Formats: sequence, structure tokens, C-alpha cells
Amino acid sequence: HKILHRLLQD
Amino acid sequence: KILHRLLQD
Amino acid sequence: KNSLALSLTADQMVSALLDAEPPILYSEYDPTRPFSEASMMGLLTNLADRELVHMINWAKRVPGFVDLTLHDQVHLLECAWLEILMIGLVWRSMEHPGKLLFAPNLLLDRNQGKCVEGMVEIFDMLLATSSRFRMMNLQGEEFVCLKSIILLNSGVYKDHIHRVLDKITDTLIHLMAKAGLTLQQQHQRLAQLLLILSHIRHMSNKGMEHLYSMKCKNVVPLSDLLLEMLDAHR
Amino acid sequence: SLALSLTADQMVSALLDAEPPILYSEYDPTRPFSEASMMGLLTNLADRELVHMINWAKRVPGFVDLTLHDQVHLLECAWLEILMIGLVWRSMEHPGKLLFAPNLLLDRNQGKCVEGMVEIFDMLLATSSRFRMMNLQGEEFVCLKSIILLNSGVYTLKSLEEKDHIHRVLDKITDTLIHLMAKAGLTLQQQHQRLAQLLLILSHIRHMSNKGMEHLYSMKCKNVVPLSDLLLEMLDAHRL
Repeated sequence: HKILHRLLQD
Repeated sequence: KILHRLLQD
Repeated sequence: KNSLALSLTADQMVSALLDAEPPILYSEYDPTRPFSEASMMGLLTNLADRELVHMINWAKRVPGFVDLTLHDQVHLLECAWLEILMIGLVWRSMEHPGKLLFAPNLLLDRNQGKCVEGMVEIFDMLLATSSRFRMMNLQGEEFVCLKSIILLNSGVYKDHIHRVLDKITDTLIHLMAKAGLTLQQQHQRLAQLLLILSHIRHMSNKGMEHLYSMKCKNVVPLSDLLLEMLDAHR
Repeated sequence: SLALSLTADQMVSALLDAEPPILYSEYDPTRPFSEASMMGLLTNLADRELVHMINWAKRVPGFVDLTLHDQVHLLECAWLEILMIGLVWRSMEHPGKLLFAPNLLLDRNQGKCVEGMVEIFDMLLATSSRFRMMNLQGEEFVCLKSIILLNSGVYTLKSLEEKDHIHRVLDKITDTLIHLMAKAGLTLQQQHQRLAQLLLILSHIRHMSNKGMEHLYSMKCKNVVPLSDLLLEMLDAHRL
């Protein structure tokens, strides 16, 4: 799981 | 320098 | 599902892009001019890490970008992130010939670059790009169009992206016609600007190689985000 | 300069007349190939193509106006971009395959035979697919190839207003692209859109060249794939 995945969901 | 020579020929 | 990006007028596209712009961040207020690779690379990766958070939220605001699946958004940003940082760097460096304005309180010149192995070459490429932008009198509205083109183009190997890309081309032309350019000057300038994007790609690939070499040297710890963005390029 | 006096049609004719030939590989279906020897076919092919490319570059209008130092620099920067766009051009009609030579047509299945080449292979395939969907014309292709030659190293003291001359020739090639497109019956909107579409391809060609140069440097250090003296010197230019 990538950080970018989390940040693009915000 | 090969390229140099080929450009000069 | 149709995308709102295509129904925007050229002025709405420009306004959307201007309003999406991230801010210009600062470095540390330590007044020591860095020369060692340790302090230099600490400052630059710290700055990039903070810029990346703003870039991700800027990207979400680029018309058409949120119409993509999450996975495609991830891919485009992984592909393009260093190109986007670098075009931003050369834009805000325009008014400082010979120097790179990493932040308003971190202006570096060529002499600091040659204290770090491999830096001078990328430094000089960045300076040449900044200088070329300066001599073309690149406008802010053109800059945000090019930055969005980089985001959508660099990893595009899709019908939706290509239509959005065409719309951005329409928007660049619209700005140049609004600035009074003749038809020939419009396509000549459009070509000149898009050809610089090839050089921005080259600088990103060279920088990515150097960042990886810096990673393995373990000279300064990198953020997990900066490491995953780097890691995506292998 | 003769380059700045040419009309668009004279420019296209000059470029078409300067086109190098399509060369054959030494591929033999009856001969077993290793990953090393299959890559040997490609580096041997590229070496022979480079000789033709050097003599092609002399016929690109404006190129001989430059100093020898600058001509060397442009070709050192652009040689793999130029080989790759030629590869993509001749692969257009072969979807899902790369036509390295008339006797060497490879699909993605063969691209995975050598490790680390699958990504570059897929990128070349995507670029060819993009040319095919755009229905890229031979006249547009030779324009794009000359732009790569002049553009890719132009940003890498006083005397050198050589950069100005390169920029005026590039502007002329842009004019030539637009003329071709207008003659194709495109609307002005379609002309600018297509021009942009073509020039953004150059960014991907640059990307693929950079990634290829990295693997080429790796193949050199493994010292199992033969690399010609010229290739090694070209490769060396990208490292220092």
C-alpha cells in the first residue's frame, strides 16, 4: 500500500 | 574520436 | 461518463488552473549557505517532500484528473512528480538569472552545485531551461498549462486524457491569441514550449538517477513518500 | 544558410531524400539465441544504423552549418532517440510487434526473454500504437526526426549563437509540419492539436532513450553483450 494512494483519497 | 572523424570525412 | 473538463471554456480552464496553483514554500531560516552534500541534500529533499503534498492536492484540481481511476492518478503522479517539481523550480527561477530559487530563502548558484558530485550538470540544465523561459517571456498562464500537460502526458502510456490534452492545447493557443500573436507566431511558440518539455523529461530522468544514487549512499534519510515516489521509477 | 531559404515542400523533399535505408539483422531462425546473443543482434544492428545516421544528419538542413563540436554533441545526445523513433515508425503496421529489421520482428513474448527489457518494449509498442492511431505520415515523421536531432542537445561563451541558428531552423520545421497538416485538410484547431500531439511524443521518445541508455550502461558492465567501439563511445558521452 502506497502513501500516494492514501493522499490521493483525502 | 569515432563520431568526430565520421562527421569530418 | 462524460468529464467536466471538456465543457470548460478556455478562460475557465485558465482560471481553474490558476486557482489550483500550489504556494511557493520556504526552506529553513538557517542563514548558512550550504555547500556540503549533507546539508544541501537535506534541505532539497525536505523541501521536495513538503512540495509533494501540495502537488498531490493540486493534481486533484487539474480538470480531468479526478475523472481517472485512482490507479491511473497514482501512475501519472509517480511518472511526472520530478518533472513537475523541476518545471516549478525553473519558473520561479526566471527572474534570477544564473541562480536557482529553490525557495525564496534558498537561492543557489552554480558555485554551490559544484561542491556536490554530479550536481553541476543538472544545475546547468535547469539554469538553461530557466533562461530559455525568461527569453521567451513565458507567462504564468502558459506555465500552468504546461505543468498540467506534463501531469497528463508523461505517463499516458487513453482516449479521455488525449481529449483533455487537446483541450489544454486549445487553451495555450487561446492565451497566445489573446496576447496578440499572429497565427504563425502561435504555432511557432506552441512548438517551442512543447519542445522544452522534452528537456524537462531529460532533467527528471537524470535527477532520478542521482536521487537513487543519493538514496544508496544513505547520506541523509529520505521521507517514506519521497522514497516510494522514487521507487516507482524502478 | 540554405536551410532558412527552403520552402516547406523543399524541406520535405530534402528530408525524404536524406532518409537512411532499412537494414537487416543477422537473425537466423535455425540458430539458437541466448538473451546475450539476441541483444547482440540489436546492438550490432544499431551500430550499422549509426553509420547511416551520421551521414543522414549531414543532409538535415542547417546541421552542417554548425561547428564540428556541436554536430558531435547533437548526435551524442540524440542517437538513441533517433534509432528508437525509426524503430517505432517501421513497426506501425505490425500491431503488438517491433520490426527491428525486415527479418527480425518480435512480439512482447520475445521481449520478456531478456530481463529488464519488457518495460522499454512496451513503451516502444505504445508509441507505435500512438503513431498508428494518429495515422502519422512519412512527411511528418521525417520532420519529427530532424527536430529530435536539433532539439535534444541544444540546452546541454559569446561565440555560440549557434543556439540561435538551431532555433530558427526548428521554427522552420514547425512551419513545415503546419503546412503538411493544412494540406491534409485539417482545420486550424486540428492543426494545432495535431502539432501538439506530435511534439508530446518527443517527450516519450526522450524518456525511452534515457531508460535505454541506463540498461545499455548495465549491459556494458556485465561484459557479455558485444558493444562496438562507436556504441561504447556514444554511451560514454552520456556518462560524462
